[PDB]
Amino acid sequence: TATFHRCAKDPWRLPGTYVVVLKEETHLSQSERTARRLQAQAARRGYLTKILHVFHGLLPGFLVKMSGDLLELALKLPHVDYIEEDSSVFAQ
Ligand SMILES: [Hg+2]
Ligand SMILES: [Hg+2]
Repeated sequence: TATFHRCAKDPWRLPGTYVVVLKEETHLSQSERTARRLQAQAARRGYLTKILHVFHGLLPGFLVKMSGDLLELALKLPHVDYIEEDSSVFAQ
């Protein structure tokens, strides 16, 4: 059962873009199909989405530009481990 996480430092959050992390052994083909499934389920509900990147090689999953309203839908997708809202990093 998948969980959601966002930056506790509220000025550092970047809402509207989410990293969907799939379970460790998920294959690239499964990541892409999950991403397209999200987009189709979203479109059915009247929501625009953009898949910005599909990850494989370290962590399986994808980066999606979408409204936060779709988060409970996305957490119910096959293979989902967790979802993290994007946030800022800074030169030290
Ligand atoms: Hg953060
Ligand atoms: Hg964060």
